[PDB]
Amino acid sequence: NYNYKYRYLRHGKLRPFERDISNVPFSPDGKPCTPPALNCYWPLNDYGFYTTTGIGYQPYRVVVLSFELLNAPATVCGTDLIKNQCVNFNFN
Amino acid sequence: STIEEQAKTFLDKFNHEAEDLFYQSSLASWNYNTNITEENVQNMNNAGDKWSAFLKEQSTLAQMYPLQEIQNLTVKLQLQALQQNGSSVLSEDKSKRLNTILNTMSTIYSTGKVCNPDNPQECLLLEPGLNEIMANSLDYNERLWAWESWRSEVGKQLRPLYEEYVVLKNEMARANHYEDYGDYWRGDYEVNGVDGYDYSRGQLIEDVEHTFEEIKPLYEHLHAYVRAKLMNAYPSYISPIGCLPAHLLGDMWGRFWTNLYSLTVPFGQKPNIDVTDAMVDQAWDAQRIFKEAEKFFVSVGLPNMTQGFWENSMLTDPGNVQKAVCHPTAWDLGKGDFRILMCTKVTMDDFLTAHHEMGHIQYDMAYAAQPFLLRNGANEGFHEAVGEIMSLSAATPKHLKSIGLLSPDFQEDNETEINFLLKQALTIVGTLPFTYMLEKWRWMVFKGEIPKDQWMKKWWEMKREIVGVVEPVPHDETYCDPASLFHVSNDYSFIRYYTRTLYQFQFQEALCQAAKHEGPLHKCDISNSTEAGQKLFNMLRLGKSEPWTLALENVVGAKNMNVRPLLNYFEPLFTWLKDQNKNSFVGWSTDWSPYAD
Repeated sequence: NYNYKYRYLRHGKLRPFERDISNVPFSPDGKPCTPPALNCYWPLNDYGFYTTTGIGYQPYRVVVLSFELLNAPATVCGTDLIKNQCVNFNFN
Repeated sequence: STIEEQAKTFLDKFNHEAEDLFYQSSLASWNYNTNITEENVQNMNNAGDKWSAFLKEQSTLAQMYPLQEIQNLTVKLQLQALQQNGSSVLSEDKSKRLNTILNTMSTIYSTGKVCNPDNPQECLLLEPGLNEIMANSLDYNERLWAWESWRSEVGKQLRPLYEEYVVLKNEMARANHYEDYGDYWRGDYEVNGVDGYDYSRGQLIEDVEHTFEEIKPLYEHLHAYVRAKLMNAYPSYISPIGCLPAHLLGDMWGRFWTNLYSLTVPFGQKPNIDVTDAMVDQAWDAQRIFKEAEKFFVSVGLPNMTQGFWENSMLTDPGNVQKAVCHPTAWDLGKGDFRILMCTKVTMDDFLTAHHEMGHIQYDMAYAAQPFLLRNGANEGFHEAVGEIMSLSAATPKHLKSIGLLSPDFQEDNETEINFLLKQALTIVGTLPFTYMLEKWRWMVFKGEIPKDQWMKKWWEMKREIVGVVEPVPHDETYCDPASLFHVSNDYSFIRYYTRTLYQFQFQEALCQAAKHEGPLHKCDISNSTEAGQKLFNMLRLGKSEPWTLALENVVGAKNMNVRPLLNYFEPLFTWLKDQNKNSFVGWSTDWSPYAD
């Protein structure tokens, strides 16, 4: 099952949530070569996920849930019935 | 920029491409040797040739990089691995001829068989049939018949193959800047540019002789003892002053003599240390054997196995239609898939072999922390020695005490001590002159010190000189007694197990060093001692990250191969041997022959 790959070739790390995509051929000195050239390789290659892989190479789907902090008010999820009394509040 | 950064990029590409392809090749060869069919052996050389040509493809893509540019020893020893052309460098007919002779020997050794002379339907191959008669028959004529027949049927037919093989393979070794093919063998142990951790190719010859002089007295008395007991087991056949006949050696040639034990036992009325009867009678299976081996690994301080291990291995024989080969090996497939190929019977030999192959898998998982070209042995000696450690400690009576066999009020007299130690000593002592003689013979042949018409004459002269074994019937040069064996025609290095036998007791004393064992090495158990397995795991996590002498210092603190721990393992038994052989003949004569009697 080789329909999932990765990049090990890039001119540096990533900025916050810069989603690198690029299908531009890598070479470590600029220089867009033409594969199978010398030291101008392919950045994206396989994983090698088999079910016959044991614990070691299990494919894990990872969900990252960015819980942003009150740039706008309450959207994610957060009947008190009191009349004729002085109590504390919060509404929607 | 510089060449070494793009060399890092190249090695990144080569590893993350090569691991998956070698995993496919090793799965294909695995599901051939576990599912023997045409499609599976054609899978064995589909991704197998796709790996073998990929070695030369990335060799030429790596031999662009000049060797004398490298500062990091990691990518240095990596480039020495890729830039090794291997057996691909000959004139174009000779490479395919060499591959043809290799696979031709590999076929006709394995499918060649001997037959009863008066009835040509009673035929037996090597395994089974002939390995059982040389180990269990008590007949002169039967053992001598199988002896003559296995050298006459296939050995004559393997003689011209090895005859062309020596010229072709010495030519290939001279094509890869080595002296002969023995020099190509010793170049695996050879290391370059380590400054205090160097190791030359002639140093292996010097060290093997330097410890074989330290094996000669022990082998002298043990050979005298087993010669006396083979006289007593086979009357009117064996001279007191002569050597041993080569058919009475427990096997076909003389590698393992432990099947003499039922006739070479010291004290036959004390309870035998072999727990085979305790295993069959108390009803454990092969899975209990391997699980108890794994729990021994947890006891010595090492973690558990992978899921591919207990899920996708074939630890046993299936018998019928899904048939498998039964030789216990530890295949290193990668991707966390490290397996033990074995047909495990309810057997203490299979128990120690379970510890052994799981020792190999433990060393595999220990060098798994590398990238793939450092995911191997440092040398050709560490893998098998780390195997035999767990078996040798697992052979000890303190191990069998704490497993659940060997009912716990067992006696520890000098009687069963000498019994167990001599049982071990048949194997451990008798494998050494056979190894030194076989590798010295093949080194002489590959150099050309032995002529083309004197392989068989000087073969028996070295059998008499080193191992002290004569032929009961002679051989001309039509026969070939080395090439009719598994190690000579199938191209296996054989001095690696000699180095194993040295590193075995070295690592055994270093693991009984921190375990605080009370008596000598032979009663020592590394189970329940985490420091022993951790001390083997500090050297074990290297792999080919370093040359082997640095890791040898990382077990014991030394640079060279030594047998002083084997002296500490055998020396009370050795004095017992000397006291029992004061009334047996001291030495062997190279004139005796059962045909010349």
